[PDB]
Amino acid sequence: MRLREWLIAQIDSAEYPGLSWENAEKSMFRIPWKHAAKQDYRQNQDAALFKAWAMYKGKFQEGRDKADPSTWKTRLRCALNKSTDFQEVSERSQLDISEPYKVYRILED
DNA sequence: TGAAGTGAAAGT
DNA sequence: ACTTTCACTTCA
Repeated sequence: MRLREWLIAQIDSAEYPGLSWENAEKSMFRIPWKHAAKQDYRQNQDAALFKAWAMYKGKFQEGRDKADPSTWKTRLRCALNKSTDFQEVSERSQLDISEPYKVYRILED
């Protein structure tokens, strides 16, 4: 699975709290984006999606690899921003709240 | 304060 | 088809 299909599956699964569809037609989604220095940040919940992508691509096995959620986060961020399959919609990305999240559009084709 | 984050560019 | 690295900035 490429990143677009993989993330579609992760959003649909509802297994990551706050990683969910922004609108009814499922063209837009929210991705939780909590700053890791915050009190209430928990890696097991807040870094789990980034972790999953790293493991899905073989870029982290618990054992060979230092577990660095900051490098998991940047990897997904750079992947999202570089691919023509996605577009960040900063207008509805709400980063000032308690469960802050970014919004992305998924481009079809 | 030092950790965590970033876009841009260089990278495989 | 994404990934890694840089200087520099932003965060709590």
